[PDB]
Amino acid sequence: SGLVPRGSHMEDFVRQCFNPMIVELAEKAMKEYGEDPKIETNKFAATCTHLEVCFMYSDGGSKHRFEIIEGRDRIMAWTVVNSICNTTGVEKPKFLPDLYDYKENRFIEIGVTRREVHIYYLEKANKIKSEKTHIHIFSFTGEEMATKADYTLDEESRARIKTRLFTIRQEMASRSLWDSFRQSE
Ligand SMILES: COc1cc(CCNC(=O)c2nc(-c3ccccc3F)[nH]c(=O)c2O)ccn1
Ligand SMILES: [Mn+2]
Ligand SMILES: [Mn+2]
Repeated sequence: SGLVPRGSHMEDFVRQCFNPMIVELAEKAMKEYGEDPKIETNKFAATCTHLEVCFMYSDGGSKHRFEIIEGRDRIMAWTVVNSICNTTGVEKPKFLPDLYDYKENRFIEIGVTRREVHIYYLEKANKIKSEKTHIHIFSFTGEEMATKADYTLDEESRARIKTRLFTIRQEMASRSLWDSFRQSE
């Protein structure tokens, strides 16, 4: 119990802000990549936020529309990706995406930003390069930006995500945690 703390204000906020299972998946995703949520608390909240947005995103639309890639361990996620590619014929993406759209026949990369959605997508579009994987960026301010202006979901489903994102921002600010969270990206 030396360099590893017993608790943090951000960690306690993450646990009361997000559903317990979302917190567990974020802990597993971080520990799989050698990161401890008890110290890097800003990344802990961001992974939780990205997880919840991904699950809300898949909750929009029909029952069998989306195959959820995020939230699984790396090996299982790449296994499902291989099955989707070897079933639909879609090219294997270089980087692990977040979802697959059975309706649109494309993988989706979900992004949640604390800057303008313009820089983030411009980053993610240049990282994945492949103009076949769909990109959908959400901001804590309420904007969004998707590939070919195709926002996939209904307006109501996307507005729910933007509303939740702004609520997380307000809850952090009332705890004086937002500025360090914003400056961490
Ligand atoms: C540093 O890299 C990782 C990766 C993992 C597991 C897989 N995570 C992603 O693939 C994935 N990650 C992120 C994100 C990463 C760090 C901070 C805030 C984020 F929002 N955004 C995505 O959009 C996104 O898809 C856990 C911790 N750190
Ligand atoms: Mn991901
Ligand atoms: Mn993502």
